[PDB]
Amino acid sequence: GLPTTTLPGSGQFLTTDDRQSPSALPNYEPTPRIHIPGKVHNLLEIIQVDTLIPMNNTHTKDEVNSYLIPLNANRQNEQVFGTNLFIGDGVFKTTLLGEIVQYYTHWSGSLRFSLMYTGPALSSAKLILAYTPPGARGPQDRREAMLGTHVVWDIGLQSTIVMTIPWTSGVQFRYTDPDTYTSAGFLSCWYQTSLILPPETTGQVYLLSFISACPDFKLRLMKDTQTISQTVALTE
Amino acid sequence: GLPTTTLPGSGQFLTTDDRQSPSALPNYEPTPRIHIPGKVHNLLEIIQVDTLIPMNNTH
Amino acid sequence: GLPTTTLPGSGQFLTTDDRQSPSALPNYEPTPRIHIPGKVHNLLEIIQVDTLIPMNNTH
Amino acid sequence: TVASISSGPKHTQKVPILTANETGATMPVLPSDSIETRTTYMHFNGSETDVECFLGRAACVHVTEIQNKDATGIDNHREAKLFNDWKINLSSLVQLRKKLELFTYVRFDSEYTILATASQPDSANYSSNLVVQAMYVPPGAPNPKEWDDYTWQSASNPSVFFKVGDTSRFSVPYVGLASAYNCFYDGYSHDDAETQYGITVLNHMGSMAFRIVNEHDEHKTLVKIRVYHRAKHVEAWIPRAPRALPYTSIGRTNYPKNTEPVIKKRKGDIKSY
Amino acid sequence: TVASISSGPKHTQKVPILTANETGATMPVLPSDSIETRTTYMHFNGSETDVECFLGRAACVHVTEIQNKDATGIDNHREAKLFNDWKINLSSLVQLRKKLELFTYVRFDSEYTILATASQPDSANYSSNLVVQAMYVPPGAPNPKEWDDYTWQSASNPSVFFKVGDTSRFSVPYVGLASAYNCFYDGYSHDDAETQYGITVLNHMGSMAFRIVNEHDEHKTLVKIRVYHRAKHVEAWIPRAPRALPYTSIGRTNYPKNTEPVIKKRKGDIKSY
Amino acid sequence: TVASISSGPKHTQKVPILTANETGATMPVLPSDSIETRTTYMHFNGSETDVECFLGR
Amino acid sequence: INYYKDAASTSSAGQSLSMDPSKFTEPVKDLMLKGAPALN
Amino acid sequence: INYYKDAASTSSAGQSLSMDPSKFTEPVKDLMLKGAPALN
Amino acid sequence: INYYKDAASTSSAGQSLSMDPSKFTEPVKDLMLKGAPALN
Amino acid sequence: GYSDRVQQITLGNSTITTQEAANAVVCYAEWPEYLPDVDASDVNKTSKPDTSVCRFYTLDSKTWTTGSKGWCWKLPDALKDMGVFGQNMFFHSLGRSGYTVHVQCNATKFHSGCLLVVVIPEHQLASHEGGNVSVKYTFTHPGERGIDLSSANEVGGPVKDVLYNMNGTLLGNLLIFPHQFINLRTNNTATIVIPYINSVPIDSMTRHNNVSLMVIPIAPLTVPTGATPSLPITVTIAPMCTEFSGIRSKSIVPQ
Ligand SMILES: Cc1cc(CCCCCOc2ccc(C3=NCCO3)cc2Cl)on1
Ligand SMILES: Cc1cc(CCCCCOc2ccc(C3=NCCO3)cc2Cl)on1
Repeated sequence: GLPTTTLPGSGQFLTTDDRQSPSALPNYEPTPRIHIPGKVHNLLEIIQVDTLIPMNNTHTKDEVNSYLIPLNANRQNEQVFGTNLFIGDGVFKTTLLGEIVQYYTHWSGSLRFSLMYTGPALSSAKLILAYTPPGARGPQDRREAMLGTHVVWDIGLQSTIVMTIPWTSGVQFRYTDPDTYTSAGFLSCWYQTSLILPPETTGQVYLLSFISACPDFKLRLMKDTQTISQTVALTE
Repeated sequence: GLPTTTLPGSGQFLTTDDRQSPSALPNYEPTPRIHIPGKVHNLLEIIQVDTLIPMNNTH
Repeated sequence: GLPTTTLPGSGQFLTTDDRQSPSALPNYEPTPRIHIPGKVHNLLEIIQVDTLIPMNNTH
Repeated sequence: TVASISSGPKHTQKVPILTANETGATMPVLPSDSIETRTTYMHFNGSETDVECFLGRAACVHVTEIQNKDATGIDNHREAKLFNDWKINLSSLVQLRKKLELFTYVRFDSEYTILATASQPDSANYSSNLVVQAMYVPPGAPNPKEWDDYTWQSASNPSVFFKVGDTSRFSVPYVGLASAYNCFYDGYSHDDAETQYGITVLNHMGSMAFRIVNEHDEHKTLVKIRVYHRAKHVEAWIPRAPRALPYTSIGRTNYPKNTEPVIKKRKGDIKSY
Repeated sequence: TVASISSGPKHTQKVPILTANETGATMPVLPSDSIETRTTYMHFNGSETDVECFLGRAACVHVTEIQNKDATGIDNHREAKLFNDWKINLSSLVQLRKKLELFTYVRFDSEYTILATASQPDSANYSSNLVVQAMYVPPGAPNPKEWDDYTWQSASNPSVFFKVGDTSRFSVPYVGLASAYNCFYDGYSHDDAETQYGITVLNHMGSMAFRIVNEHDEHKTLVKIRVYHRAKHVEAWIPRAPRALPYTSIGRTNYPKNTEPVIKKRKGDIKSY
Repeated sequence: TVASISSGPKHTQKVPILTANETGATMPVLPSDSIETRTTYMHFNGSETDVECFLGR
Repeated sequence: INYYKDAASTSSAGQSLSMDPSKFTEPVKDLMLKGAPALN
Repeated sequence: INYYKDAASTSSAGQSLSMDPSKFTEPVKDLMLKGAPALN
Repeated sequence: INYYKDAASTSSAGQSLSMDPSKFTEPVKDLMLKGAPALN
Repeated sequence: GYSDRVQQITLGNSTITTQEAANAVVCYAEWPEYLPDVDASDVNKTSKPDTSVCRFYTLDSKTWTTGSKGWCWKLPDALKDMGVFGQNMFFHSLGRSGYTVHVQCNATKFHSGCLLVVVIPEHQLASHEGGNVSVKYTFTHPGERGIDLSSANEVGGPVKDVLYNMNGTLLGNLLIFPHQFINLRTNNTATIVIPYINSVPIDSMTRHNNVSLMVIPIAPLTVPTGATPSLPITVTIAPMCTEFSGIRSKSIVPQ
């Protein structure tokens, strides 16, 4: 008989501990694995695939239309859309990125925001996208917007433009649930010159917008998502 | 005295676990084995012998 | 199963003991350290800096 | 590892930021393709986002309850909660469910922890000490009828006996019939016109069934069982869109009617911040 | 190591005891610069004044309380102490606080011990055996509303279940967002005119939230939770003046008005012994 | 270990499927003696049918 | 590691991995080859 | 040290440290180079 | 022997045995020698 | 002078040419291949009709109009009646296959509109009834007709709400599945190569569909002034590396 002493914590059950256990089914042989395409190893692998952002959130019931950012022909100087960058809330929240970020407490890294244009091929347009780093207000006019991170996008044969929100930060991690100290800025978009439709054409054209994370990205300290809850256990 | 911590499951009895136990009969000597024809090792050995099927179940 | 005996003191919590514990946050990666001037290692380092004595205590 | 390299002004014919998303790719664009950057290192590995880590902590998968009371004159033990069960499943309760259904096929060993606590809602002199016996009745085995049937002998079926207030823990290898468990299944068990659809048809694995071993004392004792499940040795294939609407049933994808808009409406314009 | 060397009479032009304190230095003067000494050795290392040792013992950081009782008809579990919480912090109670605030920035892993004891202030037949469940709701997670919400499933959030009367112990890595925790912060969360100042703005880390897993017995049971915290792997920068006045609030430096003189007045003259 | 070997059409004078059960033997006939098979491996050892396992709980 | 002195006290045995059904499936005195006629 | 005989009884697995998003982010048949035109 | 995988779970650290008060006691720009005049 | 843009796919006795492609997607970066022995279980030799089943079948055409919500086809169902592919299907116990899907929609440089073409492995549909109502067989086996998401709820059928993918997930996140867009201004076809994806090496072709192909208008069709307000969309699909096993009597399936 070897002398032992038990410490504080004996008998506790910590849902996060990782130890060995007896197998209830001694000697059982599991089914062989066969090959299946698509294996995922890290959630970091999947948040780099871009998905659509319901940017046009202004509706009243969920609709395919809140994915469409409208553009008006012949407007000059004006603003196309605006949003803050609380990736865990608001427009971002239902996107795959938003949806995964919510399983973690802290995030750090660059984001990739792209816009794909869908107007007739014989039209043309020049837009400016601007990222405003924390510390200033959402820009109120392009002059204000153009003094921060921006890209003049020229609509052409190449249909999409990929803007990166480079990680601009004092503190090396921000909280995914919106927090002030930790806030990330604003994203706005304005006409640089203006949309022009060809003859025989009319109305609004739309941009689709996507979001995905750069390879830069870090997420840490897992927790429970506000995105799902329940009141009684389900049954069959 | 070596410091320990006990985990969840301590004291449980799992009918399928396989561990050592003290022998109640210390030092006892079992009867020698003699040879007996017919030893079975796997149930897989015996399910290969065919047996009759009551196919005509209608009684 | 290895035979053990527990000694007096089992289960006690001594605020001054120093042992290992399971991490509640398995696999979490702490923020990198950056350099900060001023690191203290011993209280003996700081009690050698002189400070003023309110000698005139009479107020 | 560098998180960003140093990059300076650019005036090229080589534009990495113009792409064609119609192709289905997400081109790997970085901050340094469109602003001037400085070197910085990652200092991070992505350890805690590994799927083994993501699915590897215990989650509550089931809460049931049984009572110890005089069975004298009870015509239906099962019905008096003289013992109970759970035709197993893990779609049961929804926190872990949303996590698993981020994948289509999943393969893992399970580690179960079972916590049992007792309640004595009406006048008792004391708290008795009950031993629970949880046995797994794999489909086909002869399921059990009274709280003290021959079934409980469990001569071939793994069973664990632990005390109420304590916890039991053991781990079961991946028992799936195929190479992975289907998180989803767009099929039937056969081509009948009225058979059920989904996966409650594929996830037929019997069910665990608990009881108290103790005979009855003078008062009644409620024992409530909580089963926790931790995946170990995880393998996951084919990521899918996360669950947006609430769940209604174990094993079907169905959402409730007149549900509410899941996308938050802006308080303001598209232009609003 | 010598604590003092041998030194004899001196009649020099080299005076180590005259200095200019206006410079900000504390010149390293020793007994042997001004009296005749003999050799003596230190016999000591300064082991127990290491900051790891100074901050490394468990200190009580929080006492809370929850009760097990029939929740039937309770409109606000949180309010009935059917469960509770503590938006974490460690300025809470003052013994450990004065110790930490001897430094400006501090970095360490935490080891928590949680002791839970039960009380039955009014007539009970017995003492029941309750299991506590403490879960950490990191800000953003969906905080919990009743004592038996889906929240308690805690499928992604670390939770520990232990018995009242026992102790639970586990250790959490340094979870700070920056490189160190700020013991002080002369800033705001943004440049608003009315936002709060100090560090309660920076030390936003959710909070742990306890409950009893047991349903109710016939009597009521008070369970009082004490959280102890031990720093391990300590790193401290920039020493500061010790706290002289009493504390009034978690996270602000504020002292109470009409406080009392903190320097003891002489009973006698400056000349008094 | 192969569970089935590959086997193709047969037109022989050597018929493994005709036997005389009166002898008391169970002749070891396989799928590949009477249909055309493809190779497949066992992936299994028969561990949990060992008598030690069968009587050991 | 055995902690105990007696052999009965050790854990379960380990798989025969013996397996030879012929004592049961082919106990015939003159060997039968599959493919050759059963009765000659 | 494993104390148990079966593989299911061992603790959690250890980090894939595999990580290759291209099956998801770039499943295109003809390779796309960043910087070259998307559609030629 | 660490029984646990993560570094936070290990016991207390071990004595700095670093000790250098000069950042606090003599942060002067031009070095002062004891015995030499303070102000020249 | 090779462009990402022009392409030719020849499979069997049938060829497709597109002069306005946008590359092609190969699901999960894997190309269809036959079933290796190491992965095999059924001992039966399989049948590989090759060129008689691995050719291009063009399903009947759809009409995109300004009110369209989107269409959904299931595989192998959509092909249950195409030539010898279909016969083989009803006649063997098990079968396995990959596909090349080519979705076609041309317009002019004055039109606008953008379709999402996506392949979802194991697309288990939801009942519009809620609760645990099932979706009857016939409803998930529309055949070449596919399911029309702008048709009305029917009884025993699935829900046809587009912002929810017919299963409780948001349209916006379908992009995690192999997919390609058809943006009239860029593109005129979409091509996806689908490797066989299942948790078993071979399965039944009638009780289980292993992918749904979905074409969904996202930016509404906008025709030039006084143009007819609609465009046809055509889907052509070719089984590739098909294998059938366990031949017999010929399945009889509901309805
Ligand atoms: C996905 C998914 C997850 C699951 C559940 C898998 C359950 C496997 C079998 O479960 C058990 C086997 C044995 C015991 C047991 N043996 C002795 C005591 O308990 C308990 C369980 Cl839950 O099914 N599909
Ligand atoms: C200075 C200073 C000290 C602190 C407190 C740091 C607290 C870190 C997070 O705390 C916890 C994390 C997890 C658990 C926990 N997981 C399972 C059970 O408890 C408990 C706590 Cl207090 O903040 N600033």
